[PDB]
Amino acid sequence: KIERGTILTQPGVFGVFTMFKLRPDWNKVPVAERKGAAEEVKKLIEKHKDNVLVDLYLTRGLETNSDFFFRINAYDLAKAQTFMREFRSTTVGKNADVFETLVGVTKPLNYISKDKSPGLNAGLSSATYSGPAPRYVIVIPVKKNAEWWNMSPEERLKEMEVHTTPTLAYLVNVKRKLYHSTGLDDTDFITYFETDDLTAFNNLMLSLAQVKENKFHVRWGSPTTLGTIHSPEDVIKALAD
Amino acid sequence: KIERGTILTQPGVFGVFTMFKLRPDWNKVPVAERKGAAEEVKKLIEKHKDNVLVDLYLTRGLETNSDFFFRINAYDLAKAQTFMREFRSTTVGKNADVFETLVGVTKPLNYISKDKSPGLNAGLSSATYSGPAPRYVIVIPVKKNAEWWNMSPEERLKEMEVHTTPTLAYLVNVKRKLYHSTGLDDTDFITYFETDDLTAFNNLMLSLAQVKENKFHVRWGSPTTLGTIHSPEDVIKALAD
Amino acid sequence: KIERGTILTQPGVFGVFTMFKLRPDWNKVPVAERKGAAEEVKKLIEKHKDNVLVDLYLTRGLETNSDFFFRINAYDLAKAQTFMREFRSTTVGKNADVFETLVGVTKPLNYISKDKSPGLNAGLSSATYSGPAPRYVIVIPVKKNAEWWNMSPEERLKEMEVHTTPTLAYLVNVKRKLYHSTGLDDTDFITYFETDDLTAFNNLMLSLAQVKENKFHVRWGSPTTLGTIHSPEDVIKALAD
Amino acid sequence: KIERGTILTQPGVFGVFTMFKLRPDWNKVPVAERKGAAEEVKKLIEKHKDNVLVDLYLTRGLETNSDFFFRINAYDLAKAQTFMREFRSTTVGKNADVFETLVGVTKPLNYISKDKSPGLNAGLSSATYSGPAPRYVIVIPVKKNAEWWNMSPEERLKEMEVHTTPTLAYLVNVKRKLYHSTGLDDTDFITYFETDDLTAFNNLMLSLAQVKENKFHVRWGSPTTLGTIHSPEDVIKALAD
Amino acid sequence: KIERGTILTQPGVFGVFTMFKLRPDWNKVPVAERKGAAEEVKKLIEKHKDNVLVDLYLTRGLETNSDFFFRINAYDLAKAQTFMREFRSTTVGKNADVFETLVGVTKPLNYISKDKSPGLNAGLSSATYSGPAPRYVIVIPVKKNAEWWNMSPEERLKEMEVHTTPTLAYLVNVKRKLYHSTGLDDTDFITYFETDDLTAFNNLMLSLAQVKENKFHVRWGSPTTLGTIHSPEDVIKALAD
Ligand code: HEM
Ligand code: HEM
Ligand code: HEM
Ligand code: HEM
Ligand code: HEM
Ligand SMILES: O=N[O-]
Ligand SMILES: O=N[O-]
Ligand SMILES: O=N[O-]
Ligand SMILES: O=N[O-]
Ligand SMILES: O=N[O-]
Ligand SMILES: [Ca+2]
Ligand SMILES: [Ca+2]
Ligand SMILES: [Ca+2]
Ligand SMILES: [Ca+2]
Ligand SMILES: [Ca+2]
Repeated sequence: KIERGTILTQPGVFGVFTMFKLRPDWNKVPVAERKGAAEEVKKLIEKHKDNVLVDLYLTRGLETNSDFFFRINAYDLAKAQTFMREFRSTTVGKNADVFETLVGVTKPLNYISKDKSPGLNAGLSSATYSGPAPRYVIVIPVKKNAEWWNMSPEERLKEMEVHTTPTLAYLVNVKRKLYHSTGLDDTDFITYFETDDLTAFNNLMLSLAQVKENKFHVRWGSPTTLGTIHSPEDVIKALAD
Repeated sequence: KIERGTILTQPGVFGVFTMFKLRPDWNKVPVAERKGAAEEVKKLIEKHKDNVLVDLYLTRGLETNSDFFFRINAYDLAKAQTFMREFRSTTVGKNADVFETLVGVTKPLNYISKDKSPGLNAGLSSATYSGPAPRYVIVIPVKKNAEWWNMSPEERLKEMEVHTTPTLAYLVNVKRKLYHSTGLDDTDFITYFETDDLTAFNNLMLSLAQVKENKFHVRWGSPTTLGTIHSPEDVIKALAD
Repeated sequence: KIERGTILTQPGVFGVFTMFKLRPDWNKVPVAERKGAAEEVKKLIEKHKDNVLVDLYLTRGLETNSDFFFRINAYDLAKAQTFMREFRSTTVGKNADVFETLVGVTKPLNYISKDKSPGLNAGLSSATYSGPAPRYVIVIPVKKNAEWWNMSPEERLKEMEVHTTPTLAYLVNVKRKLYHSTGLDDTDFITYFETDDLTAFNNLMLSLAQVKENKFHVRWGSPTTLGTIHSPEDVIKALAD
Repeated sequence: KIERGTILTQPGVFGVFTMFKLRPDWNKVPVAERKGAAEEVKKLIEKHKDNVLVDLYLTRGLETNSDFFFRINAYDLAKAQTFMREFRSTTVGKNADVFETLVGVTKPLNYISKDKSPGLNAGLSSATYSGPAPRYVIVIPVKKNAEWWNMSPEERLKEMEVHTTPTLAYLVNVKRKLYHSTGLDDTDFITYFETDDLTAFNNLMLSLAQVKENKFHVRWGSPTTLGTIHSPEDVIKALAD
Repeated sequence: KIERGTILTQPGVFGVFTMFKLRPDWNKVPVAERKGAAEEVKKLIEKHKDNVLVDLYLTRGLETNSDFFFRINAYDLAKAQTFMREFRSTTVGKNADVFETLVGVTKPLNYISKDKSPGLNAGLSSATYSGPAPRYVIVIPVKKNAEWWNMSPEERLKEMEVHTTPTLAYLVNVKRKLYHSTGLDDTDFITYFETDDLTAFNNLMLSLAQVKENKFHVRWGSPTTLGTIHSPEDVIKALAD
């Protein structure tokens, strides 16, 4: 069994973000098969109720290299693979090419833990998202250079302490999730955000762009994917027409 | 209501620039459907009269990677997405792939404000385009490095006063708009220009090329998109034949 | 005569990794010919029983630029070429495009030999892979800068003693092979790994990212290819439906 | 009214270089339709007699990303666009994709003028190409870094005095033209050469690679395009069979 | 009249390497029109007996961006262009795309000449290949940065003497030819090697990776193309099934 509330909260959970782009011969799939496409994803998601957690986002109209993207969470990478492999046999699956994939895994806190930084940690755990259900999702893969990794844990802590300080306040505004990827894919992290206030999201990044940590990014985006939040079937219904 | 005068002047407005390139199988769409294309787009813009402001520009013949491109203003990002999504269902939308998308948001003045640089700010707001209606649009994404962002807001202000000084002069010549994107897309800024004097515009960029601020750019173009200003139906009427 | 146990163990063995991505018109091959494509690969591999050693891995659903990939080991690169060349004339072969090829050769120990680093040689050669038959494969090309190659062998040795130290604890966890490539292809090394514990593997790579040697990487990934271990016939069966 | 010798000599002239690549489906336009492609171009050039000056060069067999490319000179970038747009409606235009476009504008001398550098300006102005009519063309876009641009006019002049010293000699061999692009496209300059001696031309670039100015180049080719000079109809005749 | 022993030995000789990749619809050419395509290439080469020297190498199975590549040598670049242009009119030619082209020209010795470096120059000319017919070809484009070219010829000579000292030994083992490209394409040099011993050749690159000269390379491969030597008619016969 796989419960949303738990799997998104736990360490050892594999995140698989996959960005698809619809090929032009999709508008030539017969309106009938295309309308029936949504139910098919919905049943596929149900059929794996117990193997993976599925999220699906709409980026068509906001992104060059994707029309929609999935966020799979799984206790087992192989199972996230099997879902995706089966998704690609779907009617929509057979009509979209993959433009991005990011594999990461969840871990315990490395810096702002109860032990190491109790002060900021109390802040982080007891802060609570306010106001409107988030209409937008942002996914940003982030990779830091060899210099970063070769600083001592004390120095890296200091800098993550600096990361946390202006950002804790945006927790009323923005939901966050951090996956780890070094060794597993071509990035060090995958970050995932949901927010209703894009102006606030901009200011949040500017905050972080402005601290020493930013000096070690060799990837911070590329792509920065920002699309819009819906139910799996709605995304597909919107792709259809 | 979305008044062109107001929406282009206020903060918190989203710009979505989208560069499209026609596929070769557009020449094989029946000269009939193709000529009906312009009206279809015109009608679409009318339907969305009240959700977004639409601009369309012709780059075919001047750009490797776009035949035409839209500028969308919205108070709601989701609404820009809806329009664009509906554009790509159109006859022309169906025969063009996306080659670039930039999402950005309008903000208040950060440096050359009434508070921070009163002298320059006055020259700025009391400067006024003179002469022939501009025929040319240039759009330029700009990203600055971590080192810039790690400068003190005092240091960056001084640099931006340096940016404003030799450029005020070109406000009779060149119209400008600034969008902010850090965290929203793969750029710090989206800059937008209308001019009738390209040689002037060349001198303008050289001016800015020669100051310290330039030292921090990691993207300043790529693509630099210069195309030609027309009414939306006219852009589509030119892609017809 | 080619025994798996010997050829994977010996110096002067050529490795050729080739990532394939299936074209969309494979979904349009008659489902009958697609199911028959597995036996075909299986018979070809029997055909070169004595020419090459063949492994094949499933990356569909986990990788943007491959659905599958081969590892060929041969005593003679020409025989590797024939094999690969004959595969591409196979039914699946005719429906996939090559997206990456790494050519490499197996060499004797340059650094952590018994002569040069006795103590760590002992460690490495004594503790053995325990733990479950590995489900995951990882393939990482690595290339170091000219600064590295210009350091004295005495300096590079010290650096590789520092690489070795943290890895010793993953000897029960992770299986490794190293091919050499400088001058034969666009990388210095091809690294190959098999594991069942991806979190462990992530930890390993973090340990490596954090030593001085990481300072010299100009390539360490791109792509980092991670996918799944199965019998060649099973991989092609997996691609069929 | 547009005389070749005038427009190639004057400031304020727009250059539009466009490198085209024929698609496979051109070898399947019937020979007959393909051979009538040459007159269609020839007739388009005569049609635009008074709007633009057209040059066409053969690159097939010599360049990966072009079979041919145009050089258009205009007093009006808008008129370059129109011509280009109309060429792309041509039989040949319908079977080729654009792969590079460079926009630029002619200016007066910045450095080696009569005022600033009288000695060298004399030497430049009073020198004239000798011997066999040039068979080869080379087009090379150049971009210098923020550091170049932040040097003083005095420092930059010294460096261009350095550029000009070893190159004057090659004016007996090589014809040149200098377009300016900063802010108009993704390059600072577009340089244009005609020669019959490629070994000379090679010695010319090495002369230039060897000086300080070459230290600030961030683009200096890419693509370096070398092809062969013919009348416009002769270029389309060649591409036909 | 073009003699292989002579043209490969003389200065002022144009080299034009071109890497081609067969398109998927080549498997749909009726086998036999395919096998008969070798005859066509053979005839084209004899038709150009007097114009160019032709070589053909098989890379299918070992390279991502080529199935085969040509080496053309000519006294007149134009004639190489005609040859190539006429090859692409060929049956195979109509089914392949070009993925790479390098143009360059033979020159007299710059560094290791009797006058400048008398001893090594003697060692060079009086060195003679033993061992089997080479099976392998490698083609490596090399570009050095502005810092190299800004070194005085004294300093560069020293460095080329350093390149040449550990490499002479490999002349019994490996065959080399050096072409010059600065200004003619997007590389400083094209290097061409024929060997039968690939472990040797790896060791040869590492020798050269480890000298100061390597510090100045900005391109040294990309692509490193290693393929398999045969007669022209044999390479096409091979591409056929
Ligand atoms: C505004 C809400 C945010 C908060 C409260 C926040 C807080 C944190 C905290 C507490 C950590 C340390 C976790 C640990 O070590 O266990 C962390 C790490 C990290 N954060 Fe954020 N962050 C926020 C926004 C962002 C944004 C906008 C980004 C940009 C993409 C980002 C990217 C990252 C990355 C890549 C790491 C891992 C750093 C490392 O590997 O050492 N965060 N963040
Ligand atoms: C010639 C007329 C121009 C004038 C009067 C002008 C003025 C200004 C001013 C006053 C600001 C600061 C606004 C603020 O922070 O609130 C600014 C910002 C900016 N300008 Fe311009 N500018 C001009 C042309 C250009 C050009 C040609 C470019 C090149 C694309 C450019 C790029 C930018 C960028 C990227 C910013 C944001 C800088 C930052 O993030 O701190 N401007 N400009
Ligand atoms: C975890 C188990 C590992 C062990 C026991 C191990 C051990 C070693 C040893 C002993 C050598 C020296 C061999 C020689 O000089 O002959 C070596 C070289 C090398 N290793 Fe690993 N390593 C491990 C994991 C990794 C990982 C995760 C990577 C990164 C992908 C890696 C990359 C490399 C590379 C690129 C070289 C060649 C270094 C050079 O050229 O000088 N190893 N390794
Ligand atoms: C031997 C023939 C050449 C001569 C006589 C020559 C001369 C000059 C002169 C006099 C200038 C300054 C013009 C001015 O500032 O008003 C100049 C500028 C320039 N040249 Fe050449 N040049 C030659 C060949 C080349 C070559 C092979 C290149 C390489 C592509 C090149 C690239 C450029 C560029 C990019 C500029 C503008 C520099 C700047 O913006 O400050 N030139 N050349
Ligand atoms: C082992 C056999 C080799 C020998 C005997 C050899 C010898 C030489 C000599 C004598 C020169 C200078 C010739 C002149 O200046 O006119 C030269 C230049 C050069 N070699 Fe080699 N070489 C060998 C292998 C290689 C290899 C493996 C490479 C790697 C790609 C290479 C790359 C180059 C390049 C790029 C140059 C031109 C340097 C420059 O432009 O100034 N050589 N070689
Ligand atoms: O720490 N936010 O991924
Ligand atoms: O700051 N001009 O967008
Ligand atoms: O470094 N083991 O590939
Ligand atoms: O400066 N030669 O274009
Ligand atoms: O110097 N070998 O090309
Ligand atoms: Ca984006
Ligand atoms: Ca290669
Ligand atoms: Ca990957
Ligand atoms: Ca442009
Ligand atoms: Ca070229």
